Amino acid sequence: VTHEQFKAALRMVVDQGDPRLLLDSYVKIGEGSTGIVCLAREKHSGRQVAVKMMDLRKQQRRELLFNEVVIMRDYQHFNVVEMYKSYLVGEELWVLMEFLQGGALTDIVSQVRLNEEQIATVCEAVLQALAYLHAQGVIHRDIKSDSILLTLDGRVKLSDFGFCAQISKDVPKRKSLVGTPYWMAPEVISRSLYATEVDIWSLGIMVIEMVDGEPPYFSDSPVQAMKRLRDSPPPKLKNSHKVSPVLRDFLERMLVRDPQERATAQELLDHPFLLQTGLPECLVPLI
Ligand SMILES: CCN(CC)CCNC(=O)c1c(C)[nH]c(/C=C2\C(=O)Nc3ccc(F)cc32)c1C
Repeated sequence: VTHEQFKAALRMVVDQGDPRLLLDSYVKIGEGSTGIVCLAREKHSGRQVAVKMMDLRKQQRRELLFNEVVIMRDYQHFNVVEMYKSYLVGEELWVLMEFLQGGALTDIVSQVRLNEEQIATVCEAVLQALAYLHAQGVIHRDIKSDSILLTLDGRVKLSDFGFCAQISKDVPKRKSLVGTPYWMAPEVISRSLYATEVDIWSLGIMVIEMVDGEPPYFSDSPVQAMKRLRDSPPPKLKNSHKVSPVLRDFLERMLVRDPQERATAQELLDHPFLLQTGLPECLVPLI
């Protein structure tokens, strides 16, 4: 398929027109796997927006750009990023989304140590989003702290839908090597048939990010870390001695090699660890 044919197929999914003259105050706030994210402002309303800008020509797998629009188009939820509009702008896909002033969990975790109340609050929000998406047959495949954004008041929102898979009656499982190395489930790494369970493993690795500050094997190269995850018992918290038994139990139900024995999102929502959640306000001091 030529670039022009791909762009034409993608055009069927975006809103028509050129958005440029409707926006001002373009400021870059983040780089990404598929493109840049800029803060901007609408003229007619004055509303701040995040504008993700992605070049159709420079993608690992350009078909995944459809996911940058379709998932948020199809799926709305309290803990899922809201999309306003999308456009084709020259040779770029632009996706306009709610501005989340708290930024990404990654930049909190590298800077300040979350307590267990905060970890529980983050996990509960992410699990609500995942329980919902999983029930619609969406496998996120890129759960990690970078995918998690915070509102000003400490509301947690799932983002970064580019790697999503939408399963179906005819294709109920995927087999493709998709994810970010250190967070990928062993069954994805082994190119086994897999489904929504892979997100629960990745969430477990994110819990390790929140406790230790880094995923397991982070000092290894991505391929070496993947071989270790493929071949080893589940990875352990460096700071296992610092965490409550209940958090330990919660994590051990996520980092289970056997994908069928691994807890579902819905099951984790009923876990005693999440009785430790705080009000969204408990994350505001991180922002
Ligand atoms: C000193 C700078 N700080 C720590 C390094 C904060 C850096 N981070 C920031 O400013 C920041 C802010 C304020 N928002 C975002 C990202 C998004 C947003 O708002 N809506 C979205 C919708 C989708 C999406 F995929 C990303 C975003 C970042 C990276």
